[PDB]
Amino acid sequence: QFEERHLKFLQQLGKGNFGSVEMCRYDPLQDNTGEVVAVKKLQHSTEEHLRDFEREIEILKSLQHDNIVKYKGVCYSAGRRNLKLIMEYLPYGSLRDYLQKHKERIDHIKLLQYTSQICKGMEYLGTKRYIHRDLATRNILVENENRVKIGDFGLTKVLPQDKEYYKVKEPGESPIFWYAPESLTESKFSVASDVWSFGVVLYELFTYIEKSKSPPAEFMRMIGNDKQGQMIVFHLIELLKNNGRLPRPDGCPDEIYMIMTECWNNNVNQRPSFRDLALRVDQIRDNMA
Ligand SMILES: C=CCCn1cc(-c2nc(Nc3ccc(C4CCNCC4)cc3)nc3[nH]ccc23)cn1
Repeated sequence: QFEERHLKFLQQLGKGNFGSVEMCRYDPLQDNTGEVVAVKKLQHSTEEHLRDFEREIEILKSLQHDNIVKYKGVCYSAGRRNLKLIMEYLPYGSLRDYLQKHKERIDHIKLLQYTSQICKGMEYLGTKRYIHRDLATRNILVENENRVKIGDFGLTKVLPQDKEYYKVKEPGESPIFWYAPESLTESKFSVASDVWSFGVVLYELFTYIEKSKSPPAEFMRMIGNDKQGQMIVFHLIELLKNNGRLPRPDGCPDEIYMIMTECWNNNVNQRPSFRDLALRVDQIRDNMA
């Protein structure tokens, strides 16, 4: 629906897995009246990354939720080359950068509002049997001060109709400090592994994205910064199996930290559901108000 000749590049917004996102104005009338949009592209169009990108486009197009970034259309050139995903532009950027900049004027009640919106969006994904596999504050976008949206689905997979997990091992670098143990050991991804990752997102929010408090920084210090290459994931696996966890962030209440630790259960089946997470968060949020 979007013609490439009317997409005017403005600036780069971010770079994720196998591609980037650009700020563009779609100005078909060429009179500077078109809306600003976000455009995702692949940095190199391999036929494996292309079909993964086409599956990502179909996944986002089928999601309609207040806390999921809105799909707008597609755009390609020469026949069907240079596929581009057109999304709504969210003016405040990623939640990670937003929280780090406004940390002094974002209180705990506001964090729980973001936490509850992420949970409702994740529950919506579960009803479609989608596994996000990449939940992190860098992948959450801020529409305004009162609303956030899950903003990237490059690693999202559809569950098989006969199983409740999806096995996959991507060649490259994986966000192992957000990964559930069964994802590190067996490459199994499920709703329960998304719940593990959500607990790390909750940890991120209450550290206010502080320098030395990031999950990679805390985990690499616990296993020792001595560890090299593949012995990092080996020592991370052993640390989690012995119930080594991220510490409680400064100023985080006990009831909020216990939600994280309950999300960080080695027993896959004992982790809470996203509906129960939204319930406990909402009731805590109401008690504070
Ligand atoms: C989710 C992470 C995957 C990759 N990714 C996607 C995005 C993204 N960003 C935005 N808006 C935006 C982003 C950064 C800034 C900053 C602020 C300070 N000055 C420079 C610009 C301002 C607005 N809208 C979007 N729609 C759909 C995606 C998307 C970013 N990274």
